[PDB]
Amino acid sequence: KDLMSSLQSARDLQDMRIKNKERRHLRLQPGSLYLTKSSTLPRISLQAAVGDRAPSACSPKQLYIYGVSKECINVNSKNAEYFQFDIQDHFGKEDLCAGKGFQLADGGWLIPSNDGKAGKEEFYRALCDTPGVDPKLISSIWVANHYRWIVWKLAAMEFAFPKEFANRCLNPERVLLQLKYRYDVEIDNSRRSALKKILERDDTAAKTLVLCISDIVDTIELTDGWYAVRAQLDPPLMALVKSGKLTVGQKIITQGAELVGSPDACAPLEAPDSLRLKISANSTRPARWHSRLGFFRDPRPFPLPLSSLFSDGGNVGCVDIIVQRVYPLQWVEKTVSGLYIFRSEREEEKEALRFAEAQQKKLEALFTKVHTEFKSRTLTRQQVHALQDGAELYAAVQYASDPDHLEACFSEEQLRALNNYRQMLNDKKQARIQSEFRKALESAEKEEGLSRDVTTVWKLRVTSYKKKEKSALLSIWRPSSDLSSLLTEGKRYRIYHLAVSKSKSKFERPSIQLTATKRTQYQQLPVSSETLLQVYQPRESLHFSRLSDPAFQPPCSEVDVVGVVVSVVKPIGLAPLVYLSDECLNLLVVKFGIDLNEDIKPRVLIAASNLQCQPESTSGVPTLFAGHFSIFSASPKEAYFQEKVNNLKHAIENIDTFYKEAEKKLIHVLE
Amino acid sequence: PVDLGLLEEDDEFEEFPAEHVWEDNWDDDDFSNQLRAELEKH
Ligand SMILES: [Hg+2]
Ligand SMILES: [Hg+2]
Ligand SMILES: [Hg+2]
Ligand SMILES: [Hg+2]
Ligand SMILES: [Hg+2]
Repeated sequence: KDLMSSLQSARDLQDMRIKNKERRHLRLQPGSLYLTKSSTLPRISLQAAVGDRAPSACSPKQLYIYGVSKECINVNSKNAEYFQFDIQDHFGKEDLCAGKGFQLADGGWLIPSNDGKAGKEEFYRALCDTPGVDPKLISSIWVANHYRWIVWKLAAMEFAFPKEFANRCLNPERVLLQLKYRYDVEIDNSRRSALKKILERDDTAAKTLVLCISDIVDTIELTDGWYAVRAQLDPPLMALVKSGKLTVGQKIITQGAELVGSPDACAPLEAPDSLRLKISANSTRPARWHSRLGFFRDPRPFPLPLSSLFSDGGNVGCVDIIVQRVYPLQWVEKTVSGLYIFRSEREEEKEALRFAEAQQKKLEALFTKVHTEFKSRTLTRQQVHALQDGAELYAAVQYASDPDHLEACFSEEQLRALNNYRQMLNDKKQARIQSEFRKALESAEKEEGLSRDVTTVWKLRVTSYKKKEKSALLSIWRPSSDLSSLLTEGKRYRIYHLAVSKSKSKFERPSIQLTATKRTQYQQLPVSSETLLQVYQPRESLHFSRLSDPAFQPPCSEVDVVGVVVSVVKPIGLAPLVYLSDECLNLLVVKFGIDLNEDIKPRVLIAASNLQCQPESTSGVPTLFAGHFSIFSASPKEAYFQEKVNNLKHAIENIDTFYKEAEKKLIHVLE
Repeated sequence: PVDLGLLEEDDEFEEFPAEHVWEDNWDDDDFSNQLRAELEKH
């Protein structure tokens, strides 16, 4: 223990050295490890140094032959900021004959504490006694931090590869060896960690990171190994920690992460206990046991499978897909109340005239309606009575057989009763007018100013390039004429930054939805004919048969077909039907959810893209269904159709006679 | 003997990024055995 007095001696002298030392400016003196690594002398992948395989011992260790420890393994990434080296157990009693403190590697005295310890301050003390170090540029909170991570690392390097890292790891000489190391990496060659950059507002972009989970349970805290900040997981992560996947002490890899409560700079040490970072599930995927805390090489965001996307949070930073399908533009409308409405072009041009027409009549009807608001016993005892009340005095002059010839038969007070019920009538009219205007004019300015809320959308059916698939949907709002012609079916792109994968709808929860935001970019990558055919099934114009065999889900149910119309039918009560017959005199029906595209008159070559199967097939009376994404045509130029049509254009340019009629007989009987 | 002073250690960061790795679906070897979480397991 010592007579406990030879310690301040060692301390006042320790304290003096620093004293003088910081009283100046001097020449740098890179530490042991900094001058080593700093050169050539071949390095050694933290991997290679272990044959490649994470841990190699479990339970109570295969044994503590080589070298383990107690009060060292029973330690955490939240208490290493305290460890405390029992000065007594690492030098023994042979070096303890020295009550002037233990001199240490790199130059610089680490003086045990009265209490027999060697904690934070001790090292902060030494690290200041350390040659080539200016104690003005470091400080207790600085060493603190680092004394934490520089430990947990070593410690951890213990219960893990006991066979290659004895205790030749946690000695107080690799701690003061590293603390010096960091002071070289960061205070000398002034190289800044990943989070120190970010926090200090010098790279912020939360671009591809490799961090590590520390404290956890509303939010957790990640680290780059040097400094640490409190992240902000989204619901789906909130679940992966509450379930136990993000195991404090593991490496992940976020992408577009970001900051909240982040005014400007600040040194990660004076880190506002408010500010937080925002990891986002879809843009985070665990990283190997080894890696490299900090920013990562390929600055280019990493892709991944839709199959793996979630929905309670995050945008995907990148997705490597193939444009399976491509639908026609939709002219959506947001109803004054709630709910959104979808309309083809033909429909949002019909509706666009049906409105701006109606509600342009209302704008005049307000005025057409205000335009139509402009243009017995002796008459002597009588004239005296019907003179008192002015109200009846007026009356008595209007419904008067004779005009101003009667009011000249009374020139008294009762001629000032009429002329007082006269001018009160004007300031009654003049009131309505003035008001009746305004009242209207003001209700039209409340008319003419209301408009339909219409924007447009483009849906694409895409699938991850990486085998199998989960063809989800990509919606692109107000698609620039460019975008529109760049994306084509059966191609590859790497779309980056796609809308917060908003969940789909209609029945169950499989698959997901993609929307592109203003910061999405489309990079078209190539594909080999030879390796396309796995995922990408081109558009095919069925030979009509398929709809028969209980084995041909035919791509998400959509089919495109060709044929001739036998007869239209518009069932009283809405829900038209169109009977088409192909070349093998096969029949099916198209139920119309929209409006007949004109040309669909009985017996005409009709092509059609985008039709959905309906239940109960296998009955000669198939049942396709025309929705919003349906196209139709009397003269399709498209490929896949070209054949199957020349084919059906055959029995029309062949018999042409007993054909259409027989079909009629075919269909006529099935009824 | 592995000269630590030579070991390309875990936290030796690369400031200038512009001088396999991540696994697709979150939960499905290397993402199991973390050289740092175990001291948490015991
Ligand atoms: Hg070590
Ligand atoms: Hg900051
Ligand atoms: Hg499909
Ligand atoms: Hg045929
Ligand atoms: Hg079908």
